[PDB]
Amino acid sequence: GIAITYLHVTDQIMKNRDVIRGENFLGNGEYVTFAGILEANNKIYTAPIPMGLSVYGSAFEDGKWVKYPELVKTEDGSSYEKGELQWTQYPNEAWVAIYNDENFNNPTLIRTDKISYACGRMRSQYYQTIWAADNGDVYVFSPSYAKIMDADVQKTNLPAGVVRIKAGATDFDSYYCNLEELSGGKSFLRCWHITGDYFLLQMYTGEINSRGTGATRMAVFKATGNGDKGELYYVDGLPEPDRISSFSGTPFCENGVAYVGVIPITTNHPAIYKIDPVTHTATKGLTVNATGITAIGRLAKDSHSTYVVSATVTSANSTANYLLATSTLESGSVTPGNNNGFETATGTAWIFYKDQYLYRLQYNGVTTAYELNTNGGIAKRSNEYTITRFTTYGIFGENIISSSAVDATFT
Repeated sequence: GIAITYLHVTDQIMKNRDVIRGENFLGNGEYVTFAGILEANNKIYTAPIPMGLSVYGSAFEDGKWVKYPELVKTEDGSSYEKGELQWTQYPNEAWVAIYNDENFNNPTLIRTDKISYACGRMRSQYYQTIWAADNGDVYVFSPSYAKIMDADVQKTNLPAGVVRIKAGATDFDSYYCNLEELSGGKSFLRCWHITGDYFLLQMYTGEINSRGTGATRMAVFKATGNGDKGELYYVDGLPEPDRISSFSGTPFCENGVAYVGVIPITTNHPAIYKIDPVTHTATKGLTVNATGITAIGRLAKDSHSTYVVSATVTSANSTANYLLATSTLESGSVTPGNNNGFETATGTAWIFYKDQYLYRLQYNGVTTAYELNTNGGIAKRSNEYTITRFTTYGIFGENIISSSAVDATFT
């Protein structure tokens, strides 16, 4: 099944939705994992990523759903159980579920056969690759991660691509762009929206792989460019790919540009680069004297406002996190210890709710949230929450929403 957890930002109350049946979510017996929770056109868009057949799914009605019997596991051994069929049997399609509100009732399920499933993958993580333009059009990106499946029958033959759901529509239109062709042969680990119809793509430099290696380049994608066919320019001004260790997972977008955390290979300090989608150019800005960058955003209260950069500090015997205030992302440096810091425990994920709150999502382990006081200083909200492991998260209305696939057990 699929579990949904709500974190109300005004009332500071957590709620768990009744579990949604994941079995046979798409009509083929397979169960799904939600990837992305996207607010657009007063609706929730998610990509139900197929996971294969459960022990129940494969046995149901004498193998009704089993297309490839040879893939059903014959014993236990991302482990697996006897009777499971790992990964989808239908890799040459993508589904999108559209919900009217945060209750997750009566989805509108639509399918396209032009792309594989819409999510990025790195080991156990799922990356959101469904995003909305400023006009409400929803673009569904697929990197075709299924290319690297061991069994040929589970590999997709579709190149990395993108389709579109126009604002206020309940099905896909005629739009299609081959992103592997547009990039010159490379796929992307994940993607983000910058502004208008511009999108930011973190590209592989080699082949798609489960460990996310070689995703050390960035490209800007204009969806309606070249007569509604797509247009792409690789970003210039970033460090050379062999010098980049990682990018921060969530860019901060403002004034039509995107700010991205870049962590070099090791003195070399992380820094925030501004990416202008019009010029496809990157300029080095704020230096972060820490191990890594885990969040970038703004917090404001009354007359005060400031950029907040969550910075990780990892030593040989400990790891820590600091919320660092700064007036600019384009110049200077921030250092933990210059009074402007607010120490916090490391978090699984970080997300800003507008400029009001910064939520530190942590499972197992407690989840916390932060804001700005009437003096302009970072402060911790009163209520903490214990949430279950999640594979995706997002915001709809006044609710931060987390989602995960769960197993039904009897004890």
